[PDB]
Amino acid sequence: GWHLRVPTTMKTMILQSSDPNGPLSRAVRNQLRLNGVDLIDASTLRKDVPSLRLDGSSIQKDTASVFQDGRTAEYQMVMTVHASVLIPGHDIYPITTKVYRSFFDNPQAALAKDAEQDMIIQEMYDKAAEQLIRKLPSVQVADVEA
Amino acid sequence: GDKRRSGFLIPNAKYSTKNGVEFSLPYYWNIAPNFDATITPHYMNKRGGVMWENEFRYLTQLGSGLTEFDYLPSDKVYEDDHSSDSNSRRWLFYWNHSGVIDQVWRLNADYTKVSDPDYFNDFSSKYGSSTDGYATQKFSAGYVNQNFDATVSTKQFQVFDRESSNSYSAEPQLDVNYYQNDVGPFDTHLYGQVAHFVNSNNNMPEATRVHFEPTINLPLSNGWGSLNTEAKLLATHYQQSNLDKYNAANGTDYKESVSRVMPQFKVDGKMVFERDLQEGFTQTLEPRVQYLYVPYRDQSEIGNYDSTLLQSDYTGLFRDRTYSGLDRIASANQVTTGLTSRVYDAAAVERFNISVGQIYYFTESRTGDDNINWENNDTTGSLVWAGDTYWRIADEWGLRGGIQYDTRLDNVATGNGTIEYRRDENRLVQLNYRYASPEYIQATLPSYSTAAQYKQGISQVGMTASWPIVDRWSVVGAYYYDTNTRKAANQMLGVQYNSCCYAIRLGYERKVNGWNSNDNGGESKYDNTFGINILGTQQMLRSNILPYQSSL
Ligand SMILES: CCCCCCCCOCCOCCOCCOCCO
Ligand SMILES: CCCCCCCCOCCOCCOCCOCCO
Ligand SMILES: CCCCCCCCOCCOCCOCCOCCO
Repeated sequence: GWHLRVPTTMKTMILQSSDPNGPLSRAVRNQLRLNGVDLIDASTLRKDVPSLRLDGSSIQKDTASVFQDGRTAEYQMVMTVHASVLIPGHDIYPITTKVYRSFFDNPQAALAKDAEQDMIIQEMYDKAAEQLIRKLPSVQVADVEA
Repeated sequence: GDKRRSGFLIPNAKYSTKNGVEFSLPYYWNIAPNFDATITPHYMNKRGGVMWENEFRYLTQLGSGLTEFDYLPSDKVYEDDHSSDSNSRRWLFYWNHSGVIDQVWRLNADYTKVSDPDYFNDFSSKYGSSTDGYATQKFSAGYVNQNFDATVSTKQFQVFDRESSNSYSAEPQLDVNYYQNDVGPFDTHLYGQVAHFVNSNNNMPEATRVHFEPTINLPLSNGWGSLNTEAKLLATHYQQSNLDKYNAANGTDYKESVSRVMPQFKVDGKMVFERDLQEGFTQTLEPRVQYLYVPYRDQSEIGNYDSTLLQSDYTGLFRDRTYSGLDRIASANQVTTGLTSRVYDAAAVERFNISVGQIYYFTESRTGDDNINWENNDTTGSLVWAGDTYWRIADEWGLRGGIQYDTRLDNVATGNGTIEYRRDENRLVQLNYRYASPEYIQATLPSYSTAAQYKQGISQVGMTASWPIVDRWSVVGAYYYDTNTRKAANQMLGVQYNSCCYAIRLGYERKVNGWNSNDNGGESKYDNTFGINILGTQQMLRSNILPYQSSL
């Protein structure tokens, strides 16, 4: 009937970043480990193994909507993630991804809302990670004879 | 003193309704290559004085940080509105800090304190505006490395309301986490927390909560499917105090020592079916099923400190928590089912996405303190539905949306949609729309559904636009409109022109600021303001109370 479905070249891969223990780094490492991708350090000779560099990330929390009294009703956080796949000998390829989420505010339970803001952000860090790995197929096909 | 600097900055002028004419004359001081300061006299007309806005920035091995202190010795209008105390000084203090020392130590600070709740309503700045309902005061220091992390923090909040400023605070809060991935076929995950909750109101109860949560997870996957099981325990203990008065005021059965242990069983299966289309395009269809079981526990003797109802995104349907925090863990006997459909072009770029999901309840989700006034008493069945979508027709246009529906409300709970046309930084137009039903506000926010400011919910359209008319001139504007009241919430129009090296920038903004009592029911207060500022950057897009965010 209809056929059933990470490339073989990226079954072994390097993960490098200035903040290796950060939320984004651990999220990406966990997610790609779920896909069966083996992780090795750069201490190996490593000429055929591709690299996945995490350039940076930032969260921007702005007011999405406002009530009739001029107070925030719901915030919308946007996580921008910058990465780049490094294929040795075939130049680097940058990747960017966004995660848009939103939640209603409530100053009467501010602490609670903080616990929600920490819960969403974490989830976003995971979601972004997914959106980084699904774009690797688009980076593999970018390698064409020019 | 102040020398070895760059010099005076070019001043800027403003005319607003609450401050009158305003003249800011900044003065920059480059103390060192890694830290500097900025002193800004900011003269205000009808305020009757000069607010001194002080900024300082530093870059150290412990972290990068910024500190702000705005100070006005006396305010005339505020003295007219609040003439009880002769002291009329108004000020703001802000401190941001962030640093990762040796890739393990994490130092963070986000502190905001103001003199009165009506500060950000009158004085706008980068660190607050009229839309803020409370100021945050968080400190955090932790140690993080791969398999283990432990962070200690203190969280406080200054609520901007003279009648009801009751808000809890964690002083302090300890979060510990252990990980180990290859325990046979199981990935383990231990989580522990120790928190001490205190309130500004002494009549509210204090508590010391201890939480222990081990989580074992067995993930299996092949070529087409992925089945992941999970067992999680939730042990919690509460040492509460100061309960007699609160138990007298409200009909509650809070006790000093409360224990609660809950199991949790979750199973999550996922599949994927690829399907090839015309011209080398390739779509895919992924179904996902998840079963969740959590026994019921009577949590009526436990207080509420950091638990609030969550919103169900499409992925949020598969979440194993109804509330935040650890005070209200609802019972579960749920079956979530969902389906996603993506497409790709010849270059395998993800262009279009649709997600539709639902959850079916076998038994009702109880906590022991379920006083959420729903519109109807539907306890079981396919109650909650959700959906998301994203469309990219080319490199310029874009689209994204999402809607969450609930049968207990008999109306769509949440609904946002946004389309955007994005050439570059200077040329773009965006049209968005956000919606929240009165039933949603009534269910999630019991206190706001009574007042006329928040009763009818939200139905707000928005139009942002940055466009240059003449080849060298540039114009930008924004317009937000409320559908229920047929009134505008925020309007903006501004022009900018780079003559040679430094550009001139004129702007205008009108916004909802407050709510006017004593009327024929009630009306909204509006504030107008014009501004003149005299490198090539467009801060006008993010200068409104509803800043512009690119949706691609
Ligand atoms: C009341 C607060 C005063 C405390 C400030 C004392 C900070 C002293 O420790 C700073 C150590 O870091 C030295 C900064 O080195 C330059 C930064 O760039 C170095 C790149 O790693
Ligand atoms: C049937 C549902 C019951 C809920 C599951 C209870 C499981 C109790 O056993 C917990 C044991 O887990 C030990 C913690 O895992 C190790 C994490 O620490 C590793 C250190 O890096
Ligand atoms: C791995 C299961 C995937 C199949 C999806 C549907 C599962 C629905 O069956 C749930 C069985 O539990 C029924 C709950 O029974 C009512 C509660 O009382 C039983 C607790 O003792």
